[PDB]
Amino acid sequence: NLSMQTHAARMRTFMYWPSSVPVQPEQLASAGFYYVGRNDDVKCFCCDGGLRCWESGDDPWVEHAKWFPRCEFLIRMKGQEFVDEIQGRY
Ligand SMILES: CC[C@H](NC)C(=O)N[C@H](C(=O)N1C[C@@H]2Cc3ccccc3N2C[C@H]1C(=O)N[C@@H]1CCOc2ccccc21)C1CCCCC1
Ligand SMILES: [Zn+2]
Repeated sequence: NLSMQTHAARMRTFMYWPSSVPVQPEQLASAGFYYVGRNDDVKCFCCDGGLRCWESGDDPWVEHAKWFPRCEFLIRMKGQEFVDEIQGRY
């Protein structure tokens, strides 16, 4: 995942992303995720968190904060406040 530290490199992994998945590469790459080349499995370049089974309306940033709240990339991009709220702390 060192190769995956840039937005451009992440975007390139979605070459063979299945077109039927209802979440788009741009939103995934922007939230830190790259395609691992099987089904709809993606991983974060920073925290190595894996996500799959994307559904219509899923928001990669929200899912990042839901499952991997301590990710430093996530915190730097969205802030600890956003992460806390996703985690149900106000
Ligand atoms: C990504 C949005 C999606 N919306 C439905 C979603 O919530 N996906 C979950 C998801 O992607 N998860 C959830 C699991 C549960 C969990 C508990 C504690 C810490 C992390 C956790 N999750 C991570 C993630 C997941 O299953 N990742 C898998 C397992 C680890 O290995 C890989 C590697 C690549 C891609 C995915 C995963 C999903 C997994 C299977 C179907 C049910 C929910
Ligand atoms: Zn992460």
